[PDB]
Amino acid sequence: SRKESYSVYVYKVLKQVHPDTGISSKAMGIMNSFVNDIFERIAGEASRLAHYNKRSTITSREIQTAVRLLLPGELAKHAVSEGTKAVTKYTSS
Amino acid sequence: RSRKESYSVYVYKVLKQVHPDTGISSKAMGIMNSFVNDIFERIAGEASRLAHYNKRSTITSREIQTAVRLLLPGELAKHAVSEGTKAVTKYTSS
Amino acid sequence: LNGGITDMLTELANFEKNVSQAIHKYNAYRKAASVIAKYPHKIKSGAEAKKLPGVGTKIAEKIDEFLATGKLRKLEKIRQDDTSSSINFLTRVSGIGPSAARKFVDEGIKTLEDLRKNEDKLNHHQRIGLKYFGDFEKRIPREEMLQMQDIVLNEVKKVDSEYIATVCGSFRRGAESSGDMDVLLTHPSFTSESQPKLLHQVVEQLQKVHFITDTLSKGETKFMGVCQLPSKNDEKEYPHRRIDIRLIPKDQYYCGVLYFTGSDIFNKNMRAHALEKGFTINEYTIRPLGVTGVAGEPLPVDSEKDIFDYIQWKYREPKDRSE
Amino acid sequence: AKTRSSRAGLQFPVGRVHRLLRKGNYAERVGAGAPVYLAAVLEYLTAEILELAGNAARDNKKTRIIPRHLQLAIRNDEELNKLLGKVTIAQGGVLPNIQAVLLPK
Amino acid sequence: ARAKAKTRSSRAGLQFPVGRVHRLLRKGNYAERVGAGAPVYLAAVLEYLTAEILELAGNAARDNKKTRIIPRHLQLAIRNDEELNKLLGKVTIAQGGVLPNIQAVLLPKK
Amino acid sequence: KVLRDNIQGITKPAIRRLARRGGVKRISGLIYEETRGVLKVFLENVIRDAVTYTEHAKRKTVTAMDVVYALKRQGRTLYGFG
Amino acid sequence: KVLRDNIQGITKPAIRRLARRGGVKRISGLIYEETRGVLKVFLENVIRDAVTYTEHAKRKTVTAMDVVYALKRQGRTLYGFG
Amino acid sequence: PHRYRPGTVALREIRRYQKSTELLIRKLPFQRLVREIAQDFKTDLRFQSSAVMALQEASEAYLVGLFEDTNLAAIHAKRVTIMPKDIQLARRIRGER
Amino acid sequence: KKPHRYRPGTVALREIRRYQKSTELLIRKLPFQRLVREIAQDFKTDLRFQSSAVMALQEASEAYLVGLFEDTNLAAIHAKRVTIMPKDIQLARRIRGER
DNA sequence: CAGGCACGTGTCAGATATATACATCCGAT
DNA sequence: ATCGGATGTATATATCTGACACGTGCCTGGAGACTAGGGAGTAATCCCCTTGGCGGTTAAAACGCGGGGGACAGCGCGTACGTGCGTTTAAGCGGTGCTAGAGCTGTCTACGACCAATTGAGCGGCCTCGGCACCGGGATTCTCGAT
DNA sequence: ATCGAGAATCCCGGTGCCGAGGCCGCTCAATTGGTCGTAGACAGCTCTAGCACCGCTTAAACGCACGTACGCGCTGTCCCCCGCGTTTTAACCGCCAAGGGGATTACTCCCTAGTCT
Repeated sequence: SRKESYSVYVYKVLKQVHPDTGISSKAMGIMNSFVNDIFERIAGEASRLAHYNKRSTITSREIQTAVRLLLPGELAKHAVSEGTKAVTKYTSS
Repeated sequence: RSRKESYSVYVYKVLKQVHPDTGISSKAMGIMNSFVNDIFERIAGEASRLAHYNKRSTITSREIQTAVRLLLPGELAKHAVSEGTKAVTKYTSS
Repeated sequence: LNGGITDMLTELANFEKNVSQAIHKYNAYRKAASVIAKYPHKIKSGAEAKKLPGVGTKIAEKIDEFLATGKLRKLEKIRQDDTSSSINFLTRVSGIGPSAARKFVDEGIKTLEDLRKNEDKLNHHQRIGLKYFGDFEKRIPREEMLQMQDIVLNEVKKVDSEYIATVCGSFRRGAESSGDMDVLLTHPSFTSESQPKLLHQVVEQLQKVHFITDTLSKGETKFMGVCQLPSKNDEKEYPHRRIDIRLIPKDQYYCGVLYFTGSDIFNKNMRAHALEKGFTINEYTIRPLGVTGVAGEPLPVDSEKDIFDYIQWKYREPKDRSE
Repeated sequence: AKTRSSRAGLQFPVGRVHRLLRKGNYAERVGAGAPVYLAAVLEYLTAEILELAGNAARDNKKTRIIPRHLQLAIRNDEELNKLLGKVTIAQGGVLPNIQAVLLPK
Repeated sequence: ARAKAKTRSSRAGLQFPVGRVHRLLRKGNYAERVGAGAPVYLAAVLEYLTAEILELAGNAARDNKKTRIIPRHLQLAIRNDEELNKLLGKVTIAQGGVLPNIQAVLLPKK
Repeated sequence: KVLRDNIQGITKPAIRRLARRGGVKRISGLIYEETRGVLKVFLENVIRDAVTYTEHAKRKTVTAMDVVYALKRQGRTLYGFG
Repeated sequence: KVLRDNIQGITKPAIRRLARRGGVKRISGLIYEETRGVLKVFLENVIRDAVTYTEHAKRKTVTAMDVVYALKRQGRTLYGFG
Repeated sequence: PHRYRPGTVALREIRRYQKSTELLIRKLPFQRLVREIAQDFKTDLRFQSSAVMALQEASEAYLVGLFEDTNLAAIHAKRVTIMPKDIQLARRIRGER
Repeated sequence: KKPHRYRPGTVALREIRRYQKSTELLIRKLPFQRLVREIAQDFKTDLRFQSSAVMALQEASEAYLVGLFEDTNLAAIHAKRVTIMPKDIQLARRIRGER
């Protein structure tokens, strides 16, 4: 069937950073698994936050708090800053 | 008034069922409540994950039994599976 | 004295039956409608109606809104809903209920034109119900029902003189009209501990004289079909009526006649009287009740008067069995 | 019987576990056989924990379960210690254990 | 009506699919309703993490005189960094190997 | 009140009693500073998550449930508090 | 069939190579039985969970996805496959 | 002048503190330390008493486990006196470093 | 002398560098596959294994054993010793929480 | 959707835990 | 052998608990018999992927043996850490007083679920040549007994 | 305390190879445009408990005295594991069958929804 993968997006990001590098199939699969694992961790933590705070919706606040609570230190700071920038750009239309 | 939720009466009934002549303190009541909540959360989370894994959209006794088998170690898992199957059979037989 | 209040509540109960598929609301709503319809007063406030049993918070708030505004916003919305109205109109057809109407509306079948154009999607019972939609909804005058009772009794006696046939229900209670026929039959050779073709002979005989026009289902215990009185070669033909014939053992026949005679309130009162007199009465027979509630061997039944004497209660004519 | 718990012969509330299974958004549909099985499992686990605590409570001429008794019951058993190896209970203390090397000559 | 359709990721200036992330969030049974700002934030976070790890992997591959990232380079990039190592402490990379680390005592004393 | 030093409030006899409960016999003189350091780093690790949980709820009081949840997030599940 | 006495297939040079990748200088002669025992325990623990996973699905072939899931259950989180 | 041999009083207090369940840490200094550590993340915070108590119990459990592992390492090192290298080894093996 | 014999210890660091630089399996395929099949035979009879599942088990087992050996070496260095012993693995497993 | 009643919460007499005096009992110097 | 902490025993606080009183939101709620569809069980076949058997090559495992460097036991020492005692000081208990913010409730309103309708991005299939694996030899570098 | 000899490794170059990357033809999930029900953002209240302060009380903490035992360094014994050479051996690759497991259909058969007294 039509199995879904982040392969094209990982390749696009790779050409956005290192224009003259390649990537093998095993490395691409490892990147896909890493993306899936991080997504599962962040989504589960956000869902737990929503249930814990008696809320029924997960919003940018829940995702931002989950990112600040999972990612360590300066990585979390950069992720929060760039996520806020992306949300502002999207809501600016 | 905020009606708080606990399993105190059921734990007390279970204690009287197996140990008729003893009592239990409030701190132990809170510990039992936390333990029951934690085990329920663990089993329910494992069952929901298994349901998503097997592409299903319904949680029945099969997922709960498999989650009990995965979580609880050998002897406890076997006894819990036996108790659950007996309870399900008795419930459906009525 | 609640014609406006009761009528608007009637269609409300249907939606949880045919659309929402929730019996737990439909039964409550119809019980509330029945108890309000019997109350001989103008209803002014919902809190006043809360005194009557079976009326709760939701019914009170809704009747208050109906008295304030003359309608219900939920009811008005659900009236203009094409899907819900189509489902209700389909469920008006016999054999079509919640699942059938839901599926038909899902596949675009919403009107009787679609039912007539989609004969292949209907079984025998659904096709029979579609053919006689108008005829089945008509009421039966008592004189026509007397005529067809005489015809049925004549044919059943023609099959065998030992047969006993009783037309129970509102007709037996003496009501001027009824919506269907409940025919109860027994045979001396057929008891609880005793032929599968006894009903077949009667069905074939009634089909031979062209009284029964259609067959919905025919088994060894009960038969459901359509019958129609013949016209006298010059008048308009009588509308088709659905007739139900049930075969009962001899030791259960009189109890079945009592159960199917009615009314429902009368049957409930008789069951309560039996329970307080240490007996249990059902559709089949009557059992004595022990001190611990264990039912014993069923008592022999040979007449309705015997059943009344069992529970130490005076025999009541079916005309007096309103409640 | 009227309530669902008495029909299955359990002490834990089946309907309450059912309500939590809806509220806990574990799946959009939960079958009716899941809550009774989960209630039976929870009741059996609680019964084992309480029986082991009483077998440890009784010993010290005390007829009232204390968090110390719960800690002793969990740590002394092998199966329950593996089940709850990463759980610390308040006022639980530790098992009495002194290494043979530190013992006097 | 029916203006020129544009992907919401293009609106947010991201390479990762915000729509697919939104669909996965809705179908993952995390909450019964999902806000509009969650998918873009999550996609931005995922894009940042992938960009960081891919930059480190590319640097390691360039230091290894290769122009094609292999799992060994990913393992080197993950374990060499401090925050990424703690973020991914409990993960084993297939065909990743082990970073060269010899204890000072085991070195030839001479 | 801006507090300057309180890690010295975890006195030497307290560390000695904790070690005795742990099961040791003799304690060296350099155990105390290392124990204070590991206690401080563990307390910061728990408190950061607890304060984040409190801030997400738009509250200014750190309840016991936030601390319990933060401890559960690190695998150190705590019973008897909620 | 009936495979029996096969833990010996993990040869001593294989254990030596694994230890050298670990980074040890010299290896005692009694370590191989202990290493085989802990390997057998870990393999049994993972395989039991994998077999339980491949039984709920009502299937007779153990896929790599079930192995990855069983590893993730006890905190291994194997990347690569799947 | 009856002076006990060095170790016997330790073998006494070890049993005393293993059969007990008290806090063993003074509550006010621990509360002050918790407040000082928490004020570095967000100024002007207030704590529930149960929160401070739960923190104290969790910290006590962590430190008791750490000392158990430290004693194990020290006995493995053919000693009975724990030294900070034992604590560092236990923390590194446990995965905290 | 007549042969060129390396001193004991250099032939360790040589190929320590090799086996830390390279990323092969270091365990033979068929013996491990047979061991996995024999272990799984105890639980359920007549079970088929995909090749990818066996490879995943091999990778996970090798990573776990490498980590355990690293911890064992650390414990040995702590014990003022360069030879690892079974008691060192026992101590490492006890500290890690597996025993 | 609706009553029946099973829990939740609050009260108070009181079994049970705890602390405080004296008489044995066992490990050290 | 005798003297300080563990034991036991009797008694007197004291205290936290389990049986009632009452309020309040969950929850469990017509059965039966005659008709159909429909999942389940069996039976029967098509891919086909993993299993099993036979045979040939050879890299890897097994075995023997000579050391030599490390595991380990014993001795001596010195100073760091234990136990004990007098003195201080700060936790702890118990009040008093204040108010910041947790908790609850009413109210709209902006926001997300949901459904036709549309269409462009991503996935499956199919090339193809270039980074990379491998081989070969020469140059470079690491290690070891010898002087 | 280096030096020549022996061995391990690096570098450079040549050669073949198979999958990384690109292109084409789709499919169906992402996107638009609306409607509609309700979660919660936001004010307003109570009133709980968290905080601040003060005054005994005494038990824990601290500083010092002093003894001794254990961590550590040193020395000597011996033993067993490592490095290397020789001898199996089954790991691995190649081929075949092959056979039931997954994937469909064919038929039937009891379970159950509907449906209507």
